[PDB]
Amino acid sequence: KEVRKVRIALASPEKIRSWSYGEVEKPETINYRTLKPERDGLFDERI
Amino acid sequence: AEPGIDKLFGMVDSKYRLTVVVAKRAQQLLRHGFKNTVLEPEERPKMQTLEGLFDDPNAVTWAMKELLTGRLVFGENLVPEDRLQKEMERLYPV
Amino acid sequence: MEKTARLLDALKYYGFTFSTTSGITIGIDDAVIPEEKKQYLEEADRKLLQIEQAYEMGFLTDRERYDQILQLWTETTEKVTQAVFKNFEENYPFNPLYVMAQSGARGNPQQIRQLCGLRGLMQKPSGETFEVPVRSSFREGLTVLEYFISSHGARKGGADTALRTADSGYLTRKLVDVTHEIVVREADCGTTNYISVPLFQPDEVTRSLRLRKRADIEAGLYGRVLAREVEVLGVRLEEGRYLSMDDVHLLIKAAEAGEIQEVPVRSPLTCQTRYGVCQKCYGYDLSMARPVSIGEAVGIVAAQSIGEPGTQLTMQGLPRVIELF
Amino acid sequence: MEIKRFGRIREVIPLPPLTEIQVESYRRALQADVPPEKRENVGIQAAFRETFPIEELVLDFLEYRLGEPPFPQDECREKDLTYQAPLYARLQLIHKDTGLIKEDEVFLGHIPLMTEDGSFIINGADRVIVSQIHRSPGVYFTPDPARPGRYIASIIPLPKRGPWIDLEVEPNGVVSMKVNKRKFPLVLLLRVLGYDQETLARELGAYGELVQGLMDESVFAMRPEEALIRLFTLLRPGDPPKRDKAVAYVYGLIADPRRYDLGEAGRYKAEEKLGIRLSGRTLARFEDGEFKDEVFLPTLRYLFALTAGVPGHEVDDIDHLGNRRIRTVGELMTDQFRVGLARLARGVRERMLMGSEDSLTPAKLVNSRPLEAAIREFFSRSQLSQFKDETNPLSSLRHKRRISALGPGGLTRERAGFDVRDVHRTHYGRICPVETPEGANIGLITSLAAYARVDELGFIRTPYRRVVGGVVTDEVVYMTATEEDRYTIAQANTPLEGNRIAAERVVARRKGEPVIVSPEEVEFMDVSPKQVFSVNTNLIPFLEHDDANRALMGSNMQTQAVPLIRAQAPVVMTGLEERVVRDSLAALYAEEDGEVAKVDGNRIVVRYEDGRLVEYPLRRFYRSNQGTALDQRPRVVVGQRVRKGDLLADGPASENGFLALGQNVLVAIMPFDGYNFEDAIVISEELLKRDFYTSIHIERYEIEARDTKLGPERITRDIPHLSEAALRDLDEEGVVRIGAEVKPGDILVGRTSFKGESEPTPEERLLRSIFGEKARDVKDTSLRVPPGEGGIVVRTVRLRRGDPGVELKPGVREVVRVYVAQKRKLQVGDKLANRHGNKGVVAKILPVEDMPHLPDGTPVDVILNPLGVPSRMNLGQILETHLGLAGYFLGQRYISPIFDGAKEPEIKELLAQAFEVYFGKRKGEGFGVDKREVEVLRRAEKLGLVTPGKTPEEQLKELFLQGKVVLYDGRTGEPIEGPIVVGQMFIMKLYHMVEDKMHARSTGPYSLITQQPLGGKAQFGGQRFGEMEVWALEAYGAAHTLQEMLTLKSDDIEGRNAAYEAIIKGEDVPEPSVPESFRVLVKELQALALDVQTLDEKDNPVDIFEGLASK
Amino acid sequence: NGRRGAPVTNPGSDRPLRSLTDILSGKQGRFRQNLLGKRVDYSGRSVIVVGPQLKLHQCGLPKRMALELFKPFLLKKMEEKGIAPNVKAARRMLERQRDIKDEVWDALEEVIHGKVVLLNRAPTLHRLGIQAFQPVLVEGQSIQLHPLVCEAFNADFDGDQMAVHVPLSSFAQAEARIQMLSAHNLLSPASGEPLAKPSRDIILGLYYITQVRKEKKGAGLEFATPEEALAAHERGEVALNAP
Amino acid sequence: VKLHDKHIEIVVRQMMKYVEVTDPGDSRLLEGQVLEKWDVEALNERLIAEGKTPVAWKPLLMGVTKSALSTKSWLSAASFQNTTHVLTEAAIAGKKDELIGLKENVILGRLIPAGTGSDFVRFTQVVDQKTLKAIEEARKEA
Amino acid sequence: SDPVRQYL
DNA sequence: TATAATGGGAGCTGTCACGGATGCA
DNA sequence: TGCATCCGTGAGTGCAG
Ligand SMILES: Nc1ccn([C@@H]2O[C@H](COP(=O)(O)OP(=O)(O)OP(=O)(O)O)C[C@H]2O)c(=O)n1
Ligand SMILES: [Mg+2]
Ligand SMILES: [Mg+2]
Ligand SMILES: [Zn+2]
Repeated sequence: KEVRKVRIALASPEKIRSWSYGEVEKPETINYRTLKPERDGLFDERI
Repeated sequence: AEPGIDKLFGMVDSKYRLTVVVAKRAQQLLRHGFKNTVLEPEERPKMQTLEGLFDDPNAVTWAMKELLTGRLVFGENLVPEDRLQKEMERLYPV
Repeated sequence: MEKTARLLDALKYYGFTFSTTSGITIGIDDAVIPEEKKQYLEEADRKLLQIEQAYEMGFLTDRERYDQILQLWTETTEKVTQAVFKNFEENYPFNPLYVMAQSGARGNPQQIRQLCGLRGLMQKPSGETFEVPVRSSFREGLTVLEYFISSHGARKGGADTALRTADSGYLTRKLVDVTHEIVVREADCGTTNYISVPLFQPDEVTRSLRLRKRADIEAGLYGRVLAREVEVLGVRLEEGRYLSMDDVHLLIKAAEAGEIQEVPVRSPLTCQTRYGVCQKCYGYDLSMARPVSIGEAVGIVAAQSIGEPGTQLTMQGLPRVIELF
Repeated sequence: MEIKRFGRIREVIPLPPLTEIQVESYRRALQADVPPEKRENVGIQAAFRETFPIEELVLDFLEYRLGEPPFPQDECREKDLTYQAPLYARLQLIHKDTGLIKEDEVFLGHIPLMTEDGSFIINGADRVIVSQIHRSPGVYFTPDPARPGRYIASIIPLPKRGPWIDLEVEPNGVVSMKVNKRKFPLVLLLRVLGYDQETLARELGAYGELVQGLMDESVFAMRPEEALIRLFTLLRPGDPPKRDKAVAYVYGLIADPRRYDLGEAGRYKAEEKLGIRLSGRTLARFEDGEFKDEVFLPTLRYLFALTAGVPGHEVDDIDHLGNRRIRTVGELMTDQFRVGLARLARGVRERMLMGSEDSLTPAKLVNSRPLEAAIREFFSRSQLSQFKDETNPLSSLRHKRRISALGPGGLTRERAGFDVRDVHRTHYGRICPVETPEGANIGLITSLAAYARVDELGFIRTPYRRVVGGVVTDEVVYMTATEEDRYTIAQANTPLEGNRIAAERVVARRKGEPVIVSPEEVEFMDVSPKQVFSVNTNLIPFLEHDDANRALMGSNMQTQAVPLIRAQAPVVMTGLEERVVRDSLAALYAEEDGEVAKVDGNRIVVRYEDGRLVEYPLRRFYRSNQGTALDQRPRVVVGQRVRKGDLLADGPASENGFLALGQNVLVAIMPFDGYNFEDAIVISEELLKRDFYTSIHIERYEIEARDTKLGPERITRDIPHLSEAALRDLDEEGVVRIGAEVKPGDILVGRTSFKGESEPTPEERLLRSIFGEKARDVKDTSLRVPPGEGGIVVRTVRLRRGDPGVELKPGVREVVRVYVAQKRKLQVGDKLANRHGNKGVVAKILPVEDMPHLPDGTPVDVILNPLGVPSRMNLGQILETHLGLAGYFLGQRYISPIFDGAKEPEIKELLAQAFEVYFGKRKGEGFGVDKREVEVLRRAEKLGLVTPGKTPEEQLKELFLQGKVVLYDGRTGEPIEGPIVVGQMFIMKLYHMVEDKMHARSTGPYSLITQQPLGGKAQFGGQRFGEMEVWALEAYGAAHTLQEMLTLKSDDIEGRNAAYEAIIKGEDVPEPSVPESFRVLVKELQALALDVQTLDEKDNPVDIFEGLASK
Repeated sequence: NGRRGAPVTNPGSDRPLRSLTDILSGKQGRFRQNLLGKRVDYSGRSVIVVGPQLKLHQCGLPKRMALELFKPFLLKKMEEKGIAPNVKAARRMLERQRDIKDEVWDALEEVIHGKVVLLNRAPTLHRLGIQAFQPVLVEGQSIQLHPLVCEAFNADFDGDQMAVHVPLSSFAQAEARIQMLSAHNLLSPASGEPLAKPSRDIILGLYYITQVRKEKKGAGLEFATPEEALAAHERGEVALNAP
Repeated sequence: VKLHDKHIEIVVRQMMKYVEVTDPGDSRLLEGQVLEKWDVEALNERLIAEGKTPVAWKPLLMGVTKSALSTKSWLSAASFQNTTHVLTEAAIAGKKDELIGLKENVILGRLIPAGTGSDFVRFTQVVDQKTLKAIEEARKEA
Repeated sequence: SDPVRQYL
């Protein structure tokens, strides 16, 4: 179908969670040796 | 200026409806190999290569000259879109 | 258009070859200091201490003196600017400055005056003018002091063009954001409402009606659409007619005669098309001197049309526009 | 050839050393040549005595020293190091209780040194520290813009060395006080200092108006230490006001000469202003238990007596140059130094009161790094540390003499009003009124007048000769703008007999206003006209015929003049062209008398009368910041007997020692068939023939070979899938051979890098399975040449590690730099300009047969259209030609001083002496007048140029005197229907060449988050199609063309990839999907808890992520 | 960040961190810097330079700019003749400058036939900081602008530069030729007056040839008969154009 | 500076686009509430239709800045200026932008509603008579 | 106002 | 992992004009 | 209720950088 409007409105907490794929538990970025993403962190790929 | 533009603006009710008719017709020809053209081999737009004269590739140059001939019809709600897009792929294949 | 284009390359071509063989040049000897100059310079000093004495004898104030020291020197500047052009057109009518300014190829009287006559009264940083004018010409050469005095003005204008630009630019962006959705969405919105352009301006000099300047009437009328019939000097201008540049010049003449005082015109101040305007209430696509094609983004055109001049608007100046918009 | 000088002004003193502001200032802050004993508490030293001694255990400061540099200027230049000195500081720790004494000299790091020409090398890149102009420390009074009859008083210290305090007298009669934007009644403060209600009237006692109003004994009902806590309440809403902490706060704000410094200047200014001496650079004192005010009552005195009517209480012009002042480089860097020392002391006392209070030293109680990084910072990212402008030697000298009102401690762009930018009456002779930039920075960046110098307090001042009686002394004296206003100062060119003022009217200023006055009334006289203008401005002949607004472009464009291989000094000069080469420290001279031993493209050795054999070597073909070959050439031969101060080698843009920013050309002034249009320029192919307007340029091309997690990077000659053709110019290691021709596409350095987790995919493993060549594991990452560049490999530097001398940033094995030269002939697009503001782009190069030419067969070099002159009002260029005509036939150059140069008769006389050469030569060689010269003369007569009834020679004479000559179109032989202005003009090639600026992109790199193409030539940019362009397309109604710019050409990754397949395949371009950048917008609003939803017409969502975000 | 109280800086500098609203808003925000206008492909810049030989609807495009800007199209045509076997090898020819053979350029000339490009100059104040042109190739770097259009762009040749934009679709090409081509846009949309019109040299050239001498010698004598008037002029006592 | 009045008018017309309520009659509006002059004239028809009382309103003159920030399309208004104030208030009201104007479609990147993109012209067809007659003949009989 | 003097 | 230690530290300055929301005689 | 007064938001384009 064909886009014809653009709605903007508030995100219920449930909805925010509706978007999510992962709770970012750790404030870790990527492993200081593997240079790959640490799990449960901001770049974890399982999320 | 574009050869014979003042008369082009005379056919349409608004300059932008010429542009759309041109650009549409221009592409009917690009995909079809021009075979649907309503020109005769002497009216053919010709470019001059180093070897020698050849048919103009620019499908818009064509479309505009074509428009002047009167051999085209313009307007809204004249055909089903899909009955055209094959009756023409039938009459002039890709 | 097709022909005017060919017409134009034509004027392009010949005007260019002629320009070169014509022999036009600039040598220092073409800045003709008219000799009427020193008459006017001498005539000034005597009248200058003609006022330095109605104060030297405490006859009236400094605020009085200055006020009148500088009216002297401005109408002096006028005089010698004239003698520059009288002396040109009467004696050396093919002089390159004269030719160049006269055709509109470059230059204008006030610059040319500063090549040939005097530079004039200069500005002080505040905004007040020096009562000493720089009497040197650019041909003659300035005193270091004259050069310095003359520096404040140019810098204070350098800063002007740099700040101002920011406002013109900002002003344009507002204009676009407020008009952008305005397109020519239909042929006629059938509105029976219109506006009446006056051809007469109610004075306070005579505080009678005087005709309005031609260019101003051209700008209220050219390309409009009459919302009612008009019958003047035996001509019948019909409802629905797009006033041509000649239809306009006619009605000015009908108004000079007394047959018309205000022309009823289909304005966009009164279009009832939603989100845009219609054809009739708009008028010509001025770019094409003919009625406007449905689909023209007039609002954007409007904005670009009002913003592009202000750069380029020297005071009020552009401010007053902004205070109004 | 002969050099005729004009001008009657005997200039007493010379121009001073034009880098002095940069050299004198720094050395005066280091003192690296003063025996520590004999040093003086200013600059580097003063910062030491400020931060020390560190207080409870107490660490004290003995002396500092400086060592010579680890490496010499060039060495640092090459190796991307800094030209710096080691800083040692001898310290003695002593124990607050036992008498402990330890004493070490601890290394603080390296301070960067200043070269001779007054610049710096920072990570091997010359830079300049632009002086900064700012308001000066002191106390000022300024009318209140609200209430017409009341006046704010302001107290201002050096920046970030105290708070600003205002003393507005409110509409409630009793006086106020602002600090950190907190207002409160003043009396509370005066109390704290020990003040008594009577000693107020005892001192004010005049203005029952408010002297009696200021008093309010709701406050007087306290002792000094009482209100002291009264106030701490008013500035710290929440801190418990203990009498050990309230004394600590105000002291640390108003009397602690450790974070409150009025200037040294600020002392003297408010000293003589308020008429009171001053113990220190400090508002209040702490002496014998309590506070003893210094400034607040004196200030209080002025303000009040102003608001009634008192004499000698003037408001202050804060833009006056007695109240603005200059932070030269030395001062600016010491400030940063007082900030490292400050941090270093925060860290010593920290380790004083933790770690072991008796087994400690100076050595381990000091961590230098906080100092190191504060210096490094000021020099590597300040807004006053600028990449040096060494386009030509003038651009470098003008830089060192620039003045920014911007920067840390000054104005933000938005802060800048008009008054800061205006020329001030006091700029006269201090800051040039011409040399400023057009645009946003207009009036903030300016230049140092040519005769001007900044005094020890940091004020600009300018010289004036003292005239006594009516006779003019040779005693010159430099005045701040303030003492200037005291005198009646007559103009530089007031006429004299010997040294007496001949004229009966003299042209003078009092307080900058112009006044006509008798020689008895005159106290000083300008030194020279050159004293009002920038250095560049002073290079402009006939400046007084040029409108200001294009003298300014004439000034600036100079600094843009590209060094030319056949460069020559202007046939019309101003008399500075020689000094400028001198102080530009680019030309090379003789240290004492002697004789030339050897001479050579590479070195010059000279035997001196002192038996010394000094050998000066020649900086030959050095690359400058801007790429413009900085080349030194020798100007003496073996045996040449040389007096002292004579020349030995010409710098760049120097021709026997005169500043040669361009070339003198034969210029014809006429329309030329379009190719003159709107400032375009037409040139003769003969200019490229004899290699005029040709310049050498070099671009550095660096590359690094680094250790990776996937392997190392190898600099090799072994690059897979590449043909021996594509390698024929590389040595065995992979470096191009010095002396080669490299053009776009060419490898300069082969490099190999290992392939990632995309080690061949099926599609690719299989394709090679066919070709019997199995997957190679390295990659061609070589350094090629970018589009539109290329030249002749001139040099290569190879820095490895594992070699001696060298060690690079972590993880890099080896780095290779290869410098590439290009000879640049002038070409269609390059930009030309003359010192009068005339500028244009070479638009056409005719062959010599089309050039206009004069009857004796000679063809003009340049055709400048006359439409450029009238509106620009820069007539000086016109004179420059006329006297250039003369000089072209008398074989002369001229020196026409600015404002005191060659006038019109004096040059018309020269123009006749040249006529005889041009024509008399003829009438004797067997040729008379010509038939086309008569047709022209027929015309000239109607014009009125010539006197009717006069011999052809008589009449050609008359035109020649007018700068005008007969001219034949070489396309026809027919004359120009008129007589033209032909002459000799000095015209430079500017840095703005088409080669640096032609760029285009089909497709290229993109941006991480936006997926839109990068910008700039060096990234292989795309062109920004901004809001105003979009509008343009919008107004036209080009919907599809706009949509294209918004999707297929920028970031509609689907239809973009989709198009570049359709073109290469010959099919029309696909209709586009949604710009990937709108998506970024959605997700960025989600990340703000905002739910943006694309909806079809029946109001149900549309997944513009094609399910990639659904679950 | 910054909205309330102190702004969060990283250690060792005073630089506010860039909060989500900072990203969204301001002149460098997401809307104004990436949505209401992006950078673009198939576009270039160079110095402009007057070409008086140009016809109203044309401009001077350096052939090297041309090659890149049309690189897709050239790659194909390069095959549809045979200057290379396929498109991928065709591309590798033009990647090092030596490899470009002369019939590449004849191949490009073929390519751009009939189609127009867009020229933009510095401040697009109105609809005409952009106009469309048939490009004729040229050696040398500089762009060639037509003298008549310099006014609308406010272009002179003190060193101005202009931007070039290749339309792609048959619809964008049809838009530029019909609506945005110079020769069709001769009147201003603001006043309706002409905007392409003679200026500096062009009117100087025509004024000269169309002025008329007014000479002062005869000074208005009274002669009854032509017969003698000529004679007097042949005498040299009355200049040819004296009234 | 010759400059056709019609341009200034178009702008000025937008400056007058809004109105202030002075008695809601029989509507959900509220004295002082501002809204587009179109939208009150709109439903004052819906009220003369169901015969109820009409909204008393009042002309409003806004300047250009306020008049753009007050536009319906929150995408136009947000991208103008005052982005957070714009964005918060629209989200709260769950504003749905109809994509009527130009900036709206510029940010989405769709064909703008002007020129070649105007619904008045974008749907036009072009067929050569030797294909229009070709297809009209088979389609005459079933 | 100042989240440290607060906790202090 | 155990002497005893008990409330921070750096402000930053020379723009402006308008519109809205809040405090106050 | 009318009017100080503070807080927040703006302040041209592209290119080199
Ligand atoms: N900050 C700036 C500086 C310049 N420009 C562009 O460059 C033009 C400036 O050139 P000028 O010489 O100052 O203007 P001209 O109209 O060309 O002057 P003249 O009549 O003497 O030719 C204006 C403008 O198009 C600009 O847009 N913005
Ligand atoms: Mg220009
Ligand atoms: Mg210009
Ligand atoms: Zn209407």
